[PDB]
Amino acid sequence: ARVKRSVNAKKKRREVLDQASGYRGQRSRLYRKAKEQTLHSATYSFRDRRAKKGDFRSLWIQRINAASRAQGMTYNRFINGLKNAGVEVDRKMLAELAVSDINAFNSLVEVAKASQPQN
Amino acid sequence: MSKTERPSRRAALLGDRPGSYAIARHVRMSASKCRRVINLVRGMDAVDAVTMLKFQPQAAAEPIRKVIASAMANAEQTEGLRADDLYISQAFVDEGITMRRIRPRAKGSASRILKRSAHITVVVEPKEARQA
Amino acid sequence: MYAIVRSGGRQHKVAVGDVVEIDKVADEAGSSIELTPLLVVDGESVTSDKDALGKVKVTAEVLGETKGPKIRILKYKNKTGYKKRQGHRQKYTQVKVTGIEG
Amino acid sequence: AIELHDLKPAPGAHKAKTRVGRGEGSKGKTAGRGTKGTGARKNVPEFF
Amino acid sequence: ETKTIDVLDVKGKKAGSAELPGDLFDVNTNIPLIHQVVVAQLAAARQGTHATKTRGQVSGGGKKPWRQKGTGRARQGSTRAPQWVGGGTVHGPQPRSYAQRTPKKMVGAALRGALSDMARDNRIFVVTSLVDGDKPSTKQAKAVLSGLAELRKVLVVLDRSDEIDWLSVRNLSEVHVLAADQLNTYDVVNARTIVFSQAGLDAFVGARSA
RNA sequence: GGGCUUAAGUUAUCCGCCGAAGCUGUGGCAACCUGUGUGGUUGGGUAGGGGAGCGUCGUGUCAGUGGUGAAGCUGCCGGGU
RNA sequence: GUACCCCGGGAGGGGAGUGAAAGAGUUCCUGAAACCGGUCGCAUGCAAGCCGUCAGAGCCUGUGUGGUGAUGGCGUGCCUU
Ligand SMILES: [Mg+2]
Ligand SMILES: [Mg+2]
Ligand SMILES: [Mg+2]
Ligand SMILES: [Mg+2]
Ligand SMILES: [Mg+2]
Ligand SMILES: [Mg+2]
Ligand SMILES: [Mg+2]
Ligand SMILES: [Mg+2]
Ligand SMILES: [Mg+2]
Ligand SMILES: [Mg+2]
Ligand SMILES: [Mg+2]
Ligand SMILES: [Mg+2]
Ligand SMILES: [Mg+2]
Ligand SMILES: [Mg+2]
Ligand SMILES: [Mg+2]
Ligand SMILES: [Mg+2]
Ligand SMILES: [Mg+2]
Ligand SMILES: [Mg+2]
Ligand SMILES: [Mg+2]
Ligand SMILES: [Mg+2]
Ligand SMILES: [Mg+2]
Ligand SMILES: [Mg+2]
Ligand SMILES: [Mg+2]
Repeated sequence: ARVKRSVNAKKKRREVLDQASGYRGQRSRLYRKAKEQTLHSATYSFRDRRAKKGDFRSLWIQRINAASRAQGMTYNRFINGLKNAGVEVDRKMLAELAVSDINAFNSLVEVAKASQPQN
Repeated sequence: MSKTERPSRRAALLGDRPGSYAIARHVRMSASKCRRVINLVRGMDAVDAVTMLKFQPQAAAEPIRKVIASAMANAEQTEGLRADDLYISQAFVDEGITMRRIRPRAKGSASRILKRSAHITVVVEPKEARQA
Repeated sequence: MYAIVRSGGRQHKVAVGDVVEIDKVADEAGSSIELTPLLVVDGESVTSDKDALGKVKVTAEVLGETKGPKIRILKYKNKTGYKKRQGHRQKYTQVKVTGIEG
Repeated sequence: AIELHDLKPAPGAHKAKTRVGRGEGSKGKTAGRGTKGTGARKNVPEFF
Repeated sequence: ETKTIDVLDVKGKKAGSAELPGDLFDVNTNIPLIHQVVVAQLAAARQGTHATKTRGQVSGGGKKPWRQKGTGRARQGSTRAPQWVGGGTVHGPQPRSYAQRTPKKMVGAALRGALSDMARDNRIFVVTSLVDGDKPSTKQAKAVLSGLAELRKVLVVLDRSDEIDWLSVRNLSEVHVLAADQLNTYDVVNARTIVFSQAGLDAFVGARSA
C-alpha cells in the first residue's frame, strides 16, 4: 500500500496561494513565503478586528467633539450632560447626527447644556 | 469535451480578424537577445520592419526578419492582403529547449553553460486595424 | 421623520421602509417586532425624554435571516509551533421598519 | 439476513492508532520525547 | 432461545422433514463476535507477500560518498541512505502472516449465530439433491429457484457423496458451494439463502451439536 | 518630539472625560458539574498527557456509476468550528 | 507517420490531407508548479516600505460581483535552539 503524496498535498497549497492572491513578489507565488505571510495576515486581522472598535470610537469621539465645540461645549461636558439628561444615544449615532443632521445634534447640545451641574 | 471550436493559434492571435502569423520555433538564440530586437519590431509596418532589420547590427535581426517575411507571405496567400498594407500587430519571444553543457574551470572545477533557444511569433494585420 | 432605536445591545438610525440588519431574534419571517426608541427626529423637533419616548412605537417586520462575512481565525505565535484554526459566520435578522407612530 | 456490510465492532473495541511526528496538531516534531539528552534518541535501561 | 424447529425437505415439491437442532440454528446473533470472527477469517486469507529493501539490502552504498568536513556539502555516510533517491526504505512492508489465533468457542458461536440469523429469517432450505444422473448446470440452476438466484450457498456433503451436485452448482457464480465440514461464518453472513442437501445437513448436524 | 513659564512645570483640592482582548450589553460555539423543567462554573498556553476527527491509497460487502465522458489538472459560484 | 502548394539555405511555420481527436505530428497520452513572456484594467516618478492587516476615496467593471487601489492607523520574517 504505497501512497503518493501529491493528491492530498496540493490542497493546502492551493488554499494558501489563493489566500495570498494580491501579495507582492514571492509572497504571491511561492507556497512557503505565502504561508509565512498568511500567518502574519491572520495575526494582524485578528488584532485589527479587536482594534476596530477603539478606532471607530476614537473617530466618533473626534467628530462629536468638533460638532459640540462649534456650540461652545467641550466633549467631556457634552457627554456628562447627556448622561445627566438621561439620553442614551451612543457615540456612533451621535457622530452620525453630527455629520448628517447637525440641527438634531445642536438640539442635543442644548439638552446637554441645560443638564450641566453649573457649579 | 464535446464543444465546438477547438483551440487554435489563429483564434488566439487573430480571432476572425483579417491577417496572418508565423512562428519560428527552436531558433538557436537566447530569448532575451531575440526580445531586444522584437521590442523594436513590434507595432511597426511590416515592410519598414524588414528593411530596418536588414540593417540592424544584432544577430537576432536575421531570424526575426525571416519570420516577419513568412507571416507577410502567409497573409498574401490565405487573405489576399498585400505586403505594403500590413503592420506587425503582435510580436513575442518564448523560450525553447535549453541544452546543458560544461565548461572546464580552474582547479578541476566545471561550470555550467546553458545554450538557450527561442520561439519567435509574429502576427501581422492590415493597417486599417491599428485604430479599430 | 426618523428614529434612533435600540435592538440587542446596538443602535440603528431607522426610517419607515428601511431594510436594517439586527442581532438575531427568535421571530419568524413576516412577524412584526417592536424596536425601543432612544431618539425621534421629526424635523426641528427632537424627542429625547423617557416619558415622551415611551409613547413612541417603532414597528418593523421580520424579513428573514442573513449571514455576516465568513471570518478565518488562525491564532499563531512564532517559535512555539502553536496554531489554532477557527471560523465564524455570525447570522443576523433582516428587518423592515414599517412604522414610527408617536 | 445480517449481510457482511452490517458487521461492525463494539464501540471502543478498535482504538485508533496514534501516529506520532505528523505535524504539531498532534504529537509532532519531538514526538513526545522532549529536547536533547539520552531520551531524545534511544532509551534508558531499567537496571541503570 | 433454543427451540429446535422443523423444516420441509423439498426435492422440488415435497419429501420428509428435517430438524434444525436449536443449539445451533437458534441462538443469539452476536454482531461484535461475528465481526471479529469474519475479520480473522479475512486476515487468514491474506498472502502477505510484500517486502522492501532496507538501506543495508540495497546494492552498493558501502563507502562514504565524500569527506565528513571541508566539501561544503551535508554529511552523508552512504549513497543508499533513506533520504537518497534510490536509497533504502525505512519502515516499508516486510513479509508477514495475518492469521489470528481466535478461540474455538468464539468461531463456533459466530457460525451458530450467523446460521440462526437466517434460520429465523426462513432462508434455510433442505433438499435431497439438485440433479439426477449426469452433471447438468441447467437442471440444478432450475432447482435452486427456491429463492432468487442471488448470493446463495449450497451446503453439500463430502467431496464424493455429492460429486454430481457439486459439479452442477460449480459454475453458477451466484452460488457458493461448501462441504458441511467447512461451514464458516464469512460464507454464511455473505449468503442470502442456505440450501442444504439432506446428507449435507446430516453431516453438519452430526459433526457439531448437543 | 513640537513646543511650554500668558504652563502645557511642581503642589493641594474639586469637577468632568479618555483609555485594554478587563467588566457589562447583545448574538453564536464548546468542556465540566449540578438539581436533572433553573442553570452555575469554565474555555491564553511551550514540554507534555488525555479525547475526538479531516484528507490519501488498497480492500470485503451492499447500492451503484462512467464515451450522453472516469481519474487527474484548471476556473467560477457556494459550504463547515 | 502529414501526398501536394506557399515563405525559407535550412529549421520552422502557413494552407491542405489522414485520423474520432494533430493544441494525438514522432521533444508525440494526460501536461501541475517554479520560471519566461504578449495583451488588457487599475495603481505607480516628494517617496523611508518584514511588504501585511484594519479604515478608505477614486478609476475600471458591473458577469450590480469583482480587479486595482491614492491616503490614515497598527505592525521587527519562518524554523531550530
Ligand atoms: Mg474595548
Ligand atoms: Mg587539470
Ligand atoms: Mg520560545
Ligand atoms: Mg511543536
Ligand atoms: Mg517543526
Ligand atoms: Mg533537536
Ligand atoms: Mg537541556
Ligand atoms: Mg529528557
Ligand atoms: Mg540489554
Ligand atoms: Mg523511567
Ligand atoms: Mg553495505
Ligand atoms: Mg560508516
Ligand atoms: Mg531500488
Ligand atoms: Mg473576557
Ligand atoms: Mg486551551
Ligand atoms: Mg503540547
Ligand atoms: Mg450506463
Ligand atoms: Mg485512483
Ligand atoms: Mg497523407
Ligand atoms: Mg489539448
Ligand atoms: Mg504531452
Ligand atoms: Mg506621488
Ligand atoms: Mg520614521
